Amino acid sequence: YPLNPAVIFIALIGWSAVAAIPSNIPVLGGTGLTQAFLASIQRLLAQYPTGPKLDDPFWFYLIVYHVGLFALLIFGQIGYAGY
Amino acid sequence: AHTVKIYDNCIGCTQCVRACPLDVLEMVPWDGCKAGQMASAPRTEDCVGCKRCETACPTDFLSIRVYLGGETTRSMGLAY
Amino acid sequence: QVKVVVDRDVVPTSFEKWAKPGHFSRSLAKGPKTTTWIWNLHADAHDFDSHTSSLEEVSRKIFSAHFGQLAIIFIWLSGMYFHGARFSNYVAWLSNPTGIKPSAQVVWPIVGQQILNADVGGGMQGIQITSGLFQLWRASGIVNELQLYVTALGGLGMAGLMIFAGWFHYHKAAPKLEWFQNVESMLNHHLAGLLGLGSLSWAGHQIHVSLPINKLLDAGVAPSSIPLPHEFILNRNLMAELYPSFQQGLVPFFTLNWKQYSDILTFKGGLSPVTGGLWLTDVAHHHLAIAVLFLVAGHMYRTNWGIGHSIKQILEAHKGPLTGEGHKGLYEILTTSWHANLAINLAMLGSLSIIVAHHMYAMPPYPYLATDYPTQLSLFTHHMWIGGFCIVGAGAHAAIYMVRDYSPTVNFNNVLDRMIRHRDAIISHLNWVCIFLGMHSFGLYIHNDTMRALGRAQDMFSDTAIQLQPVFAQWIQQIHTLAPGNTAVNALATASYAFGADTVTVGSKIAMMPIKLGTADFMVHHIHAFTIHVTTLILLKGVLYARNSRLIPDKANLGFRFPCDGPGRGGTCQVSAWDHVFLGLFWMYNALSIVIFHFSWKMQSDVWGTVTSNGAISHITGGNFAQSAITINGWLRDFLWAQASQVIQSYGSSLSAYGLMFLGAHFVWAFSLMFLFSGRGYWQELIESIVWAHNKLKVAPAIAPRALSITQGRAVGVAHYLLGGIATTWAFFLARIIAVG
Amino acid sequence: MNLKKYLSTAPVVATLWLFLTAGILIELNRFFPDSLFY
Amino acid sequence: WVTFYWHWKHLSLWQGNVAQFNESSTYLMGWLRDYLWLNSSPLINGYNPYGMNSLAVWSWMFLFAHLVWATGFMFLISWRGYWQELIETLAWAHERTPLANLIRWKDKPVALSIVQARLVGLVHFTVGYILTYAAFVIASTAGKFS
Amino acid sequence: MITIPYTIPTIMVISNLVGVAVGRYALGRSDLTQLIASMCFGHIIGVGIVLGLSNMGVI
Amino acid sequence: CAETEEKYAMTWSSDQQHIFEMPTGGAAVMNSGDNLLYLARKEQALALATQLRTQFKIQDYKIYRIFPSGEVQYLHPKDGVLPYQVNKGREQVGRVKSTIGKNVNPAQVKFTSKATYDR
Amino acid sequence: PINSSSLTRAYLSQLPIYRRGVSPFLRGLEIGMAHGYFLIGPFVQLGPLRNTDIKYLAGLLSAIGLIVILTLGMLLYGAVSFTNDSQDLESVDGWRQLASGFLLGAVGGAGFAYLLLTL
Ligand code: CLA
Ligand code: CLA
Ligand code: CLA
Ligand code: CLA
Ligand SMILES: CC1=C(/C=C/C(C)=C/C=C/C(C)=C/C=C/C=C(C)/C=C/C=C(C)/C=C/C2=C(C)CCCC2(C)C)C(C)(C)CCC1
Ligand SMILES: CC1=C(C/C=C(\C)CCC[C@H](C)CCC[C@H](C)CCCC(C)C)C(=O)c2ccccc2C1=O
Ligand SMILES: CC1=C(C/C=C(\C)CCC[C@H](C)CCC[C@H](C)CCCC(C)C)C(=O)c2ccccc2C1=O
Ligand code: SF4
Ligand code: SF4
Repeated sequence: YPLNPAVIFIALIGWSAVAAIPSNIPVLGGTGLTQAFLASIQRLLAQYPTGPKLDDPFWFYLIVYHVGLFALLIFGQIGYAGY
Repeated sequence: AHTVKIYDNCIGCTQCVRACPLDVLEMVPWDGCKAGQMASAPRTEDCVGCKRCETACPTDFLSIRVYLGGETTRSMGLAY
Repeated sequence: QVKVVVDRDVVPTSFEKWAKPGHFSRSLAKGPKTTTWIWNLHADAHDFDSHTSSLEEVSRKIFSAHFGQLAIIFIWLSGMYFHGARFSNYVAWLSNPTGIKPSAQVVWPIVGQQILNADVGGGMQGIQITSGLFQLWRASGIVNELQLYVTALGGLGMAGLMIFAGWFHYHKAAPKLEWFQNVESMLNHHLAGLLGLGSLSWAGHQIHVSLPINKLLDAGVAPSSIPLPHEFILNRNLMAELYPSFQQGLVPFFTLNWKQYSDILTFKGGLSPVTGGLWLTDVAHHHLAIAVLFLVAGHMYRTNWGIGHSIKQILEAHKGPLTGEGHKGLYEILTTSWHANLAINLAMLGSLSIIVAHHMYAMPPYPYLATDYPTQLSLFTHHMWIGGFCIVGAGAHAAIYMVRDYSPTVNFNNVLDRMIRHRDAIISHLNWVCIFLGMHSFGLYIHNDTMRALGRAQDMFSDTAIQLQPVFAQWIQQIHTLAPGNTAVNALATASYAFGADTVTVGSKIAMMPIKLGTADFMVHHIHAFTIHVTTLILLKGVLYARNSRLIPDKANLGFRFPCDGPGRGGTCQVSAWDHVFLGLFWMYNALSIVIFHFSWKMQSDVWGTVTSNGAISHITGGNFAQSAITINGWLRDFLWAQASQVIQSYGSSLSAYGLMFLGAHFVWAFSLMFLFSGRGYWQELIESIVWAHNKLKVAPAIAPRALSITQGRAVGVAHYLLGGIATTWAFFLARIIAVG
Repeated sequence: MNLKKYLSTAPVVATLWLFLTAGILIELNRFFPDSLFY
Repeated sequence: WVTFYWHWKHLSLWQGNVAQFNESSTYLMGWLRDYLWLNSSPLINGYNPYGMNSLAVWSWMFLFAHLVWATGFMFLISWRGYWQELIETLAWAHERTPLANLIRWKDKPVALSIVQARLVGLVHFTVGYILTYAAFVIASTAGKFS
Repeated sequence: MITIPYTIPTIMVISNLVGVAVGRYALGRSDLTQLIASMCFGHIIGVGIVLGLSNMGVI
Repeated sequence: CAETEEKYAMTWSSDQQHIFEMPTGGAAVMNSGDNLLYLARKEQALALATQLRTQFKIQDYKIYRIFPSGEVQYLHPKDGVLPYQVNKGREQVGRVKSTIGKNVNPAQVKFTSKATYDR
Repeated sequence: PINSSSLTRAYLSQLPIYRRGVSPFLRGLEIGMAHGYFLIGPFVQLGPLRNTDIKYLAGLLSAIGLIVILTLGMLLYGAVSFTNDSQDLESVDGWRQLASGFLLGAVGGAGFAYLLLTL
C-alpha cells in the first residue's frame, strides 16, 4: 500500500519556514513560532534534567509544532495521492 | 451427540426441517399420517441442539424432542 | 432537485381505529389469546420501521410523531413557566438570591406531606427547586410574574400548534418521501434556520433584554425600579446610559467599526464576581459568533441553485487506499434508513449533553447558579444521564440498522463493512483495552486498599506514597492558566476558574475554585476511561456482531429482539444485538454512577463550600478527597457513608421525601433483580399453578395469563435497575446538598 | 360513536376508575384525616 | 432478616437502650439508619488515612465481600451467548497473534454453560453475602465492645 | 466610510472582484447565482480582511 | 484451523454476479460461473444456503466437508433432493412407538444405562 | 492481510523462535537472556524492599522467584501438550531444553542485571 515513500524533509521546510518569519509578538514567542522553540531547545539539549510543566517555550512549542508537522507530513503523503 | 427423537405426533408439516439450520432432519415418506410424511433425524452428529425445531413444531406437544446428550466438536458449534 | 410534494387528506381522523387496539400491526391485530399480546402492543407501538416496509408511510408516521414530542415539551415548559408564575417564590428570590432557596412546587396539604413544604424564605414555603430554572430566568431577564404567565400561555399556544401540526402532517397534509430525502435542504435549514436564527435572535434577546436588565440587577436594583425589557427598545436613552454604544446605532456595524460595540459585546471570560455567572456581554457576543458561524455553515449544500455540495460527491471523494471503496454508499445508507440517523443523532446528542454537563459546572453560565450548589450539582448530573442513555440508543439503533435495514448490495467494499471484515480485531482490542484499564484503574484501588489496610501506607498511591500525578492534565490545565495574555490575546480572564486564578466568592459562597488534579483524580480518570471502554466494547460488540456472528451466523433472520437461539452451542442465552444494549444500560449506570460520584465528591472537597474573612477557605467535606479517593474504604466511608448523614437523618424535616425516595429506590433496585436472575420458565407455571386456583372458582381470565417474554422479562429488569439505582443517587444527591447549599 | 369504545378499553377505564377510587381516598382523607379508629 | 433482626435486637439489649430498638425498628429507615448506618461506623473506620486498628481485617473483608457479591451479578444477570461470542474474539486474537500462537490450548476455550453460570453467580452471591454479614456482625459488635 | 481615497470601501470591492473571479472558476456559469453567491463570498473574504486589517495593524 | 479442524467447503454455481453476504460478515464478490467457499462450521454454511435460497435460485449447491485427513463428504442435498421435500429413499431413524405419554419413568432407568424413552 | 507485510515477516522471522536452527537450550537461553534481564526492573524500583540496601537483592530473589514458576509453567505445557518426539520445540525433549534454557538464561539475565546495577 505505501506506494510512494519518496521524501519527508520537504515538509520540514514546509513547516518551519511558514512559521519562522511570522513573529506575531504578544504570544509566548515574541520572535517567530519556530525560533522560540529552536532557540529553546539548545539551552536544554546538553543533558539537562530541567524543563518542568511551567517551561512554556519548550513544552508548548512541542505540541503546537508537532501537531502541524504531523499534519503536514500526513498531507505530504496526500501529496502522493495525485500519483 | 444431541439425541433428536421424532415421535408419532409428527404430522409431517415440515416446519422442523425448514426451521432447522443444519439439515439434521429430513422428511421420510411414512404412511401413518394424512400427509404421508414423518420427519427423521439421521445426522444427529451435526445436531447443535439449539431447539429451533421445537419452536416450530406445531403438534399437540412436541413430536420432535431434542435431548441434550454428548458434546463433540461440531455439537458445541465452536468456530475455531 | 428540490420541490415540495405533499399528499393531502391521507388518513381519516375518525376514532374508529382507537376501538381496535393493535390495529397497526398485521401480526398483532389477531386479538389477545394471551397476555403477551398486551405487552407486545406497546413494544410494537413504535416499531415504525416494522409496521410496513413502505418508507413513505413510515416517514409520515414518525415526522408526525415528532410534533407530539414537541407538544409534550411545550406542555412541559409551559408547566415550568406557570409553576414559576403561580406557585414559585421567584419574585421574592429575585430580591436576594443567595439567601432565599428556590422553590416552585407547593405541596397540597394532606396527611403529613405538608411537612415537605420547606420554609425556603420568600414568605412562602414549598419543596425546593434544584432544576435551576430561576437562574435561567434571571439570565433571561424575566422581572415579574406577568412574563412567566404570558410565556406559559405562549407555551400552551405552541403546544397547540404542535398538536395541530402533527395532526395536520399525518392526516390532511402529509408529505411524500421525495420531501423527506431532501437532506441538503434539511441540513441547509437546520444549520442556518434552526440553529443560526436561533442563536442570532437569542443574541437579540440578550442584548435588548438581558444586558440592560442584568446590568440593573448587577447594580443591585430591586425589580420595581427596573423598567420593562420592552421599555428599553422604545428609546435608546434608557440603554445609552447603560451602554453608550447604543447611541451610535447600527452605523458602526455597517461601517465595520466593530470596535465601537465593545460595550455590548466583549471577550472576557471568567465569571462576574457579583452575580457568580458568565458575563452576558460575553454570552451575547458568543451567540453572535454561533450566529454568523452557523449561518455561514448552512450554505454548503446545493439544493436548487447549482451552488453548494451534495453529500454524495463529498463522500465519494474520500476514496482512501486503506478503505478501498471509500464512503461510497453512506448517502444511500443515511437517506433510506431512520435507525442509522437515530444512531448518529443519539450519539452526538448524548455526547453533547455530557459536554453540556461539564461546561455547566466549570463555567457556570447563569447568574447565582454556582452559589446555590444543588442547581449547580444536578444540572451537571441530569445532563449526564440523558447524556448517557442517548449513547446507548446509538448502540441500539446502530444495531437495528445492522439487523433490519442493512443491505450488502449497496454496502459492498466501503468504509462500513470493511470494519465488519475485521470486527474480531475491533472487539479483541477493545477487549484488551478493557482488561488493561480495568487492572490499571481498579487494581490500583485494591492496591491502595490493601496497603492502607496492611498498614504500609508508604506503599500506596497517595500524595506521599508512590505518586501518580496526572502530568498531561496539569500541563494543559496550566496552558489554560496562561491563556488570556498569551494566546487568547484579546481575552482578559481565563476560560474558566477551573483552570487558573484565584477563586470567586459570591456572598460567602465559592463559585469556582481552581481544581487541583493529583494522583487520585488520575485514577478516577482511568475509571472513566475504563467504564467508557467497556460500554464501547458492548455497544460495538452489539453492532459488529449484530447481524452474522461466528457463533450464530443468522441473526438477521432471527431479528433484533430475539432472546437467544437455544441451549445448543452450549447455550446461547442473551446473544442478540438487543442484549448488548441490555448490558450497555447496566454499564451506563456504572459509568455514570462513578462520573457523578467523582463529581459530587471532588467538588465537595476541592471547589464548593463557604469562605470566611481574610480569604480563608472551607470546603463542604474540607479537602477530604486526595487522601481518601485512593482507596475504596475511603471511598465508601468518606463518601457513601459520611454523605448519607443528611439524607438518613432527614425524617421529620422537609427533606424527608428524599428519605422516602432513598429507601424505595433501593426497593425498586432490588426489585429489578427478580426479573434479572429468574426466568419465565419458572414464572410461567408458577402462574399456571395459580391459574389452577382460578379455574377452580371460574375466575379464569379470558385473555390467557402468560408470564412475560424473555426480552421483556429482562428489559423490565433493566428498567427497574435504572429507575431504582438512579433514583437512589437522585435522592441522595439532592438530600445531601440542599441540607448544605 | 367509537370514542366510547376507546373509553371502554383496559387502561382508560383503569385510570377513570383508579382515579375515582384514589379520589375517594384523597377526598376522604382531607375530610376525615387521621382515621385510625373504625 | 432473621439475623438482622436478632442482631439488632441484641445490639439494643447489650447496649441497654431497648427503646432505641422499639422506637426505631417499626419502619425501614429505623433499620437502614439505626442499624446499618450506625453500627457500620466502627466497621468502616477499620483503617483510615490516619492509621488502622484490629478491625482492619473485617473492614477489608467487608469491602472484599461486596466485590464477591457483585461479581455474582455478572453471572446471574448477563448470560452466556454474550461470552460465547466474546471468547471467539479472544481465541481469534490468541490464534492470530505472533509469539503466542505457539502456546495453544488443549481444552478448547468455551464460556461457562448456563447451569454452571447461574451456579457460579449463586456461589458468589452466597460468599459475598455471608462474608459481608460475617464481617458486619463481628466488626459491629467488636467495634461497639471489646 | 469615506470616499475613493483609501478606506474601508476601497478594500471591499477588490475582495468582491476577486470573489467573483472565484465564481468564474467555481462552476463558472454566467448566471445570477454566480453574483449572488460569489459576491457574497468575496464579501465574507472582505469582512474577514477589513477587521483583521484593523485589529493587528494599520487599516 | 486447517491443520486439525474440519473446514467446510461450500461449492455452488450461479448465473449473474450478484452480491451475497458472508457468514464471516461483509459482502462478497460472488463469482458468476462457479465458486467454492471454505467455511468454519456447518451452521454458517447452511445459513449461507438460506442466505442464497431465500433470495433467488442458487441450486446445485453443496459443501464438501473437508476433514483434515483429506477426503470430502456431501452435506445438505445428500440426495439430489431438497430435505423438506419428500424423496422415497431416506430411511427413517429416530422414532418411537408413541408420544411422551408412554415414556418410562427415570426411576425405572435408574442404575441402568438406558434412556427414559427407549421402549 | 495488513500487518503481515515483509517488514513484519522479516522482523518476526529472526525472533528467538522463528529463526531457522538453534539448539533448544540456546534457543531458550536467548529467551531467558531477554526476560531475566527484564524482570529485575519492576521489583527493584517498586518492590517491597525498595528502601533498604536490598533494593537490588530482592530483585534477584523476587525475579528468580518468578522464573522458577515460569519454567514450571514451561514444563507443564510441554508435559501436557507437545506429545510427539519430533526433536524440535514441538517435542518433549526440545521443549524441556527450551525450558532449561529459559531457566539458566533467565537466572543469568537476573544476575546480569543485578551486577549491572552496580554502576
Ligand atoms: C429554517 C426552517 C426550519 C426550521 C426552523 C425547522 C425547525 C425544526 N425542524 Mg425542520 N425542516 C425544514 C426547515 C426547518 N425546520 C425543512 C426545509 C425540512 C425539509 C427538508 C425539514 C424537515 C424536518 C424533519 C424531517 C424534522 C424536522 C424537525 C424540526 C424540529 C427539531 C426539533 C427542535 O429543534 O426543537 C426546537 C423547536 C423549535 C425551535 C420550535 C420551532 C417551531 C417554529 C414555529 C418554527 C417552525 C417553522 C415551520 C417550518 C413553519 C412551517 C411553514 C408552513 C406554515 C408553510 C425543529 C422545530 C424534526 C421534528 O421534531 O419535527 C418537528 C424532524 O423530525 N424538520
Ligand atoms: C463487581 C463486579 C464485577 C467485576 C469485578 C467485573 C469485572 C469485569 N467485567 Mg463485568 N459485569 C458485572 C460485574 C462485574 N464485572 C455485572 C454485574 C454485569 C452485568 C451487566 C457485568 C457485565 C459485563 C460485560 C457485559 C462485560 C464485563 C467485562 C468485565 C471485565 C472488564 C475487564 C477488566 O476490568 O479487567 C480487569 C479486572 C478487574 C478490574 C477485576 C479485579 C481484578 C484485580 C484488579 C486483579 C486480580 C486479583 C487477584 C490478583 C487475583 C489473583 C489471586 C487469586 C487467584 C487468589 C472485568 C473482569 C467485559 C469482559 O468480559 O471483557 C472485557 C465485558 O464485556 N462485565
Ligand atoms: C468571540 C466570540 C465568542 C465569545 C465572546 C465567546 C464567549 C464564550 N463562549 Mg464561545 N465560541 C465561539 C465564540 C465566542 N465565544 C465560537 C466561534 C465557538 C465555536 C468554535 C464557540 C464555542 C464555544 C463552546 C463550545 C463553549 C463556549 C463557551 C463560552 C463562554 C465561556 C467563557 C469563556 O471564557 O469562553 C471564551 C470562549 C472561547 C475561548 C471560545 C473561542 C472560540 C474561537 C473564537 C473559535 C474560532 C474558530 C475559528 C474557525 C478558528 C478555528 C481554529 C482555532 C481553534 C485555533 C463564553 C460566554 C462555553 C459555554 O457554553 O459557556 C458555559 C462552551 O462550552 N463557546
Ligand atoms: C493491576 C493494578 C496493580 C498495579 C499496577 C500494582 C502495582 C504494584 N503492587 Mg499491587 N496489587 C494489586 C494491583 C496492582 N498492583 C491488586 C489488585 C492486589 C490485591 C489482590 C495487589 C496487592 C499487592 C501487594 C500485597 C503488594 C503489591 C505491591 C505492588 C508494587 C510492586 C509489585 C511488583 O513487583 O510489580 C510486579 C511487576 C511485574 C512482574 C512486571 C510486569 C508488568 C510490566 C511492567 C508490563 C510491561 C509490559 C510492556 C509495557 C509491554 C510492551 C513492551 C514490549 C512491546 C517489548 C507495585 C506498585 C507490593 C508493594 O510493596 O508495593 C510497593 C506488595 O507488597 N500489590
Ligand atoms: C521501548 C522500545 C523498545 C524495546 C526495548 C527492548 C527491546 C529492550 C530489551 C532489552 C533487553 C531485554 C536486553 C537484554 C539484555 C541482555 C543482554 C544483551 C545479554 C547479556 C548476557 C547475559 C544475560 C548473560 C547471562 C549469564 C550470566 C550472567 C552468567 C552465566 C549464565 C549466562 C551466560 C546466561 C524497542 C527497542 C523495541 C523500540 C524502541 C522503544
Ligand atoms: C415476576 C416475574 C414475572 C411475572 C410478572 C407478572 C406476569 C406481571 C405482573 C404485573 C401485571 C401488570 C399485573 C396485572 C395487573 C393488571 C394491570 C390488572 C390489575 C388492575 C389494576 C392494577 C389496573 C415474569 O413474567 C417474568 C418473566 C421473565 C423473567 C422474570 C419474570 C418475573 O420475575
Ligand atoms: C465473565 C463470564 C464468563 C467468563 C468466565 C471465564 C470463561 C472463566 C475464567 C475463570 C477461569 C477459571 C480462568 C482459567 C484459569 C484457571 C486457573 C485454569 C484452570 C481452572 C480449572 C482447572 C478449574 C463466562 O464464561 C460466562 C458464561 C456464562 C454466563 C456469564 C459468564 C460471564 O459473566
Ligand atoms: S413434527 Fe411438527 S414440525 Fe416436524 S413435521 Fe410433523 S408438524 Fe412439521
Ligand atoms: S436440534 Fe437444534 S439443530 Fe437439530 S434440529 Fe432441533 S433445532 Fe435444528
